[PDB]
Amino acid sequence: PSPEIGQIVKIVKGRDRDQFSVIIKRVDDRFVYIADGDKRKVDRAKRKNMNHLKLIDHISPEVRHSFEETGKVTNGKLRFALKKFLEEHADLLKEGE
Repeated sequence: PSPEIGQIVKIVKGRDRDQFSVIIKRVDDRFVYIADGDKRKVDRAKRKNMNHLKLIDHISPEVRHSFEETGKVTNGKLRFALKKFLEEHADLLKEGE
């Protein structure tokens, strides 16, 4: 599948390995930029090779809308997009420490 703006990823390799993030820009199917609005704010968005990310089947239409209409997204909107993902999977994640 082709990485999408607003799509959740799990980071496979990098500083924030094993954390969740959001794709906010796509160069192509090989390189994207990620940010989570928290550990990595939009002003520090990071170019990633897709080999170092796992695409998750969750896409935020609100993040996509913000980019489509204005070319940017707020940190808080990214945090909320990730929160909705976490809510859906809370029972999978609740034993995390």
